[PDB]
Amino acid sequence: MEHVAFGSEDIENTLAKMDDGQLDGLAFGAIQLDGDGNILQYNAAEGDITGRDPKQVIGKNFFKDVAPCTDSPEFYGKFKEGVASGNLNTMFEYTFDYQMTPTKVKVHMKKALSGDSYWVFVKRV
Ligand SMILES: *C(=O)/C=C\c1ccc(O)cc1
Repeated sequence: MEHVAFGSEDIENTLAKMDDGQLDGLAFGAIQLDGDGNILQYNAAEGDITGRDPKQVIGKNFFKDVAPCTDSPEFYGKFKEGVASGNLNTMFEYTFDYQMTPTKVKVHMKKALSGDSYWVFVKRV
């Protein structure tokens, strides 16, 4: 396992060194989005959480296609406020209920080290 803790204050530095193969080693789910909500990386442990297979969701829009539960002021609203501000660091609980058994999760959204990319981290609660 790659040793990184969910909610780590420097998680965006640690993950900056990580390819898709190492993202899959994470103890929690991890999705990289660009400013428009497009999935750039999506890890296996999120796959286990949501049941989505990863190679298939890369390049789809998270807010519009993949995850519609998140299209609301409480998820997507925050994400968009953050994109436009150029800074994002928020944690909250949420339920995923699209085409799946309702699963409660802790979400952490953080701006990445690189310019126009954002992390979504996810873990069971
Ligand atoms: C709720 O948002 C529904 C589904 C879903 C699918 C994949 C991921 O990563 C999160 C949520």
